[PDB]
Amino acid sequence: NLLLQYGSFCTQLKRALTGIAVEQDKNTQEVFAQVKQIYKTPPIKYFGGFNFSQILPDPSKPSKRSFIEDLLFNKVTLADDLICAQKFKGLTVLPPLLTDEMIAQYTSALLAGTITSGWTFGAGAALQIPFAMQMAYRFNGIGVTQNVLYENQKLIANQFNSAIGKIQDSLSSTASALGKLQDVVNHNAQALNTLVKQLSSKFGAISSVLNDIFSRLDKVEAEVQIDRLITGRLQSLQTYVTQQLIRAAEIRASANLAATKMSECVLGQSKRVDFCGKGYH
Amino acid sequence: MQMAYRFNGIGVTQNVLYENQKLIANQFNSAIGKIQDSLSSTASALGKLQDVVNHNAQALNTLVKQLSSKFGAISSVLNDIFSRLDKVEAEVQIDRLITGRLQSLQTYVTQQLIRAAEIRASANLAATKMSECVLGQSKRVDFCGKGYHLMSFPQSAPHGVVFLHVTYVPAQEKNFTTAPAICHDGKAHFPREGVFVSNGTHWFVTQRNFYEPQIITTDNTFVSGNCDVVIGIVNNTVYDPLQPELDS
Amino acid sequence: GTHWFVTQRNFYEPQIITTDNTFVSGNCDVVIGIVNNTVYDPLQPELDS
Amino acid sequence: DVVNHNAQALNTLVKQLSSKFGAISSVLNDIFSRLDKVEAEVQIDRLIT
Amino acid sequence: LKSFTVEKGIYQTSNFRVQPTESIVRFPNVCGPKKSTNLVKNKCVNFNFNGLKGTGVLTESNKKFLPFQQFGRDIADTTDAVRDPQTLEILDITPCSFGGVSVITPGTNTSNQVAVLYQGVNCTEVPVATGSNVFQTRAGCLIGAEYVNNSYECDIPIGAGICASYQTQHSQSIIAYTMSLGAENSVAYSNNSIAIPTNFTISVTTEILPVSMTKTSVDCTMYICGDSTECS
Ligand SMILES: *[C@@H]1O[C@H](CO)[C@@H](O[C@@H]2O[C@H](CO)[C@@H](O)[C@H](O)[C@H]2NC(C)=O)[C@H](O)[C@H]1NC(C)=O
Ligand SMILES: *[C@@H]1O[C@H](CO)[C@@H](O[C@@H]2O[C@H](CO)[C@@H](O)[C@H](O)[C@H]2NC(C)=O)[C@H](O)[C@H]1NC(C)=O
Ligand SMILES: *[C@@H]1O[C@H](CO)[C@@H](O[C@@H]2O[C@H](CO)[C@@H](O)[C@H](O)[C@H]2NC(C)=O)[C@H](O)[C@H]1NC(C)=O
Ligand SMILES: *[C@@H]1O[C@H](CO)[C@@H](O)[C@H](O)[C@H]1NC(C)=O
Ligand SMILES: *[C@@H]1O[C@H](CO)[C@@H](O)[C@H](O)[C@H]1NC(C)=O
Ligand SMILES: *[C@@H]1O[C@H](CO)[C@@H](O)[C@H](O)[C@H]1NC(C)=O
Ligand SMILES: *[C@@H]1O[C@H](CO)[C@@H](O)[C@H](O)[C@H]1NC(C)=O
Repeated sequence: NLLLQYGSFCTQLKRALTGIAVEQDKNTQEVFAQVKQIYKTPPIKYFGGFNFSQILPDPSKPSKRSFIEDLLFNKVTLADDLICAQKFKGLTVLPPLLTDEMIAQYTSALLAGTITSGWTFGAGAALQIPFAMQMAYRFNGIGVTQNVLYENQKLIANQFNSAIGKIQDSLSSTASALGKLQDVVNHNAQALNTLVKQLSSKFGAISSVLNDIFSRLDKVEAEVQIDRLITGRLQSLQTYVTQQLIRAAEIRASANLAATKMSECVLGQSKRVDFCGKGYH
Repeated sequence: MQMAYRFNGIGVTQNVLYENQKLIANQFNSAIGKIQDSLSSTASALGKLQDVVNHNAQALNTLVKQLSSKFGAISSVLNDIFSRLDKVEAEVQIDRLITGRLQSLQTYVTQQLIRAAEIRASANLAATKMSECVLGQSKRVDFCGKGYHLMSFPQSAPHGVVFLHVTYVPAQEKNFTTAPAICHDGKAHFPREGVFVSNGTHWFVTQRNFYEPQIITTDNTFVSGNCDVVIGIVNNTVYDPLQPELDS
Repeated sequence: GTHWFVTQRNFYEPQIITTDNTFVSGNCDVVIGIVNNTVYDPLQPELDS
Repeated sequence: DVVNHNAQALNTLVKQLSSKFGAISSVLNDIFSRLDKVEAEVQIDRLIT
Repeated sequence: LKSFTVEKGIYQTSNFRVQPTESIVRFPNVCGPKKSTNLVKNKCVNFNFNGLKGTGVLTESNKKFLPFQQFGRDIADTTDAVRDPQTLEILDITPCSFGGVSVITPGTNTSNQVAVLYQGVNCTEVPVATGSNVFQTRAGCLIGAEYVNNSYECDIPIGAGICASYQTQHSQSIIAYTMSLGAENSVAYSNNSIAIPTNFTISVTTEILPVSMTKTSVDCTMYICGDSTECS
């Protein structure tokens, strides 16, 4: 009731947080659901001498994710219990709309389109094509003639398999390579922990517990001290929501960049210099 | 000729427009009529610009309604402070009201700054799309229109801009037998453009986007290796167009 | 060495200077620092008929 | 504009110590000397806030 | 929404809290003027342990404490476990379930049938925290919708892949389903063959982008003080 005298702060805080929360699902949808149909893996696995078997989903898993996906899911340390005390103070965590099984199915569809059809799966219907001319026109997309990879198909195949094995060894051996996602989880965890720990701040009042002020003091001075506590806690909550809005702008920029990376380098072959890694893409 | 330029960037030779020119123009005009009907019917299409108007109206209408907020004071009417109090608590109530209204104004300015950063990002994206699709042809996939880009037309709008992306989608599929190269008498033939297609009895070249068979000659193929170097190579006699000219 | 060649951008694959891989523009006076070559034509000896 | 924004933000942060914020004085030690500690911490509380 | 017309979608409303069932006071076995009660475990009650009041679901915990340690705290220093004065084994304290309440309905332009979402809370306690269409989801309980195995495009999102749609069911009702991600298409890879289309079409799409917003400016004294000279 004394928070009602401050008026419409809480409604706009809830509106800003809901506008962040819907935007998270919009980011996930616009990054991953760029393909109309869920393409599936063909039984013929001779991919021009390549080895796509561990970026393709592992059929022995209960949730059929790929092997490198399982490595990335195992490397990230997660606040599971850290979720208890933040739950008890009015802070909730909403589940994402697209579960990781459907993200795995979407990535499997994008892989099956990219492998069995080149970059035509993003425009219309996916259509079969072999890899000698596929990687040859992609080699023609970087300025060398198509005949070189017809000569060196097996060497390039074993080079790509060795690079895949090196990435597998690095992502099995290093949990700290996933710095930015661990930074996201750590930033959210420290923001929630700082928000819960700022209830203990007295904010210059006689106590940080509302019952200690309310149950003993006279009504005017208790209203003064509760106004001090409400001002401090509302300033803390406004600072938290503002920092979440700035972090949401940063995450929106990162998700727009990731969607552009998907639409340009997974669904095509980029001519931009150093947009999709050093060297010709 | 502008259509011959736009087809030339997406893997289509200049002749293919004129061979379907009436059909291409009729499909284009039918699509313009379809988007006229879509804009006349769907009143929920302009979501983002109406959301911009709603954002500005909601921010102003929630800043204006914060004038009635007490912010813990006796009242938000200052003459109650100036007429029913001594000054030693009146300055405290003035401090409370001014601090609350200044905090609400700071909140509104912060929201306007964050939304101005978002709108500036969207306007930089819109200026980039203007300069890449109105002033040119977008070579970047799924930037202007799903599929191969042909044009985009700018249309004015309240607090925004609307593009009409004209795309290029293949429709009717067929399958053919292929080879990376075709070796004729120890000469591996690499095509300068197109992929070798076989209909079962004869070998042809065909562009990767639509069906266009041509007899494999020495004009559309080049040789830099023998039969052994290309993996998956087949045999066909590469016909020479010089041979009727030799008999002239 | 002494054999001038046309070469791709990313892979050293040298081919002899032919009219199939080169095009003609201007005479040999205005351009800067240019050299000699006996430019072959693969189609030329086949015309004897 | 970046340099002027930095200088203007630092300067505007400087002159708001002169702003009394409803307290009796801008200087804290004057409030400590003039009054005893109980009302003094209220005035300093308004200044710090 | 402060409006007489509510459109189609999912909308946040006032939340719900599971109130305590009883009040539990624990005192050593000389106490104060009030006297202790019996212990209640695995249920949402008020608790009191030698003056440490609150509301929580006391558990059958097996936590090992040092003999001087009467209390415990979480990582954020919230009290999670206590030593009961009647029984010196340690009881973990978890305050009761709650969550935001979301109303899933088609628009009042179309209909007025209501499905209610209880975010993050299990259906084993939601309708008594009236039912008749109950679906349990990891994202939260759902009241007023019937689960259908037929997968479609997402009409109104709920969470954890479940979406709710308004369809005739044989009659109009709200039904929840696992979302369809599209169709399924197998492209038979074989290196002997390519596939090239024969006929191509031209199509026109639409893109909408904001460019600017409303320009505003604020006068200081007119807004904050409203033309009072002594306020200025
Ligand atoms: C492609 O690489 C993967 C990863 O090294 C290979 O999978 C391994 O195969 C060996 C032998 O069957 C097993 O002992 C490992 O447990 C497999 N590892 C994983 C992660 O699956 C796969 O055999 C390779 N495929 C080809 C055709 O060489
Ligand atoms: C070009 O680089 C590739 C990549 O290293 C070379 O391939 C390797 O060559 C060494 C030496 O013969 C072998 O031991 C490796 O096994 C090769 N790699 C693979 C994946 O087989 C290649 O020799 C280099 N030179 C040329 C002319 O291609
Ligand atoms: C490509 O497809 C279009 C339709 O998408 C074909 O146009 C139709 O052709 C038939 C027979 O000539 C007419 O009866 C129809 O009126 C045409 N229009 C439509 C909208 O169906 C076109 O003929 C096809 N072209 C090729 C080369 O197959
Ligand atoms: C393949 O094309 C040739 C054209 O040279 C034609 O004579 C032949 O009948 C075609 N075969 C089939 C099976 O369509
Ligand atoms: C083509 O596919 C068949 C069947 O999988 C396989 O046996 C053969 O080795 C492949 N050929 C090439 C050149 O990849
Ligand atoms: C092509 O011809 C060679 C002999 O010149 C032969 O060995 C080879 O088997 C032929 N290719 C096919 C696919 O039959
Ligand atoms: C709901 O509760 C029951 C028992 O209380 C439990 O078995 C079930 O797993 C819970 N549902 C979920 C989604 O966890």
